[PDB]
Amino acid sequence: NNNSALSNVNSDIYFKLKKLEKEYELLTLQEDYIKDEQRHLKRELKRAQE
Amino acid sequence: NDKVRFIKDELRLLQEPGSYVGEVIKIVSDKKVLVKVQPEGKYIVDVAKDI
Amino acid sequence: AAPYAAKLKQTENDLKDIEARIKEKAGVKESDTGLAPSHLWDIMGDRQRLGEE
Repeated sequence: NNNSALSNVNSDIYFKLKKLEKEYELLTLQEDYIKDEQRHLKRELKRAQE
Repeated sequence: NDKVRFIKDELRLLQEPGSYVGEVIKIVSDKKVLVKVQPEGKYIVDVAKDI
Repeated sequence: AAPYAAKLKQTENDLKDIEARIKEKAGVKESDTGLAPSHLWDIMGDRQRLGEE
């Protein structure tokens, strides 16, 4: 019975998964970005109110 | 972002000039209407783009 | 109630047409104040305005 390969998963890890891993590094970068951007609208929020 | 934007948009409305308030007495034949501006005199004036 | 009710439906079409005419007409608004010999007046009139009195 059955039909599966284990060869395929391992291959997918070296090849395809590494390119997804570059993309997850970018979402890290996004994380950092929206700290500075949050602080900035906070400065502007005060300036508007004045 | 929503909050800062609104506080600035209400300020923009203040800076741009006043409004008044009339009542349409009749319709005239150039696609203008005879308004009586309630606290002042009459002015004959063009329709809007929504009216 | 046949003698008037049959034919009444026909009149209601006529009332509807009387509604349709007034709006159809009111859609078209144009001027001119005065006549053709006073169309000459404006060509002059432009000038007499730019002058102050």
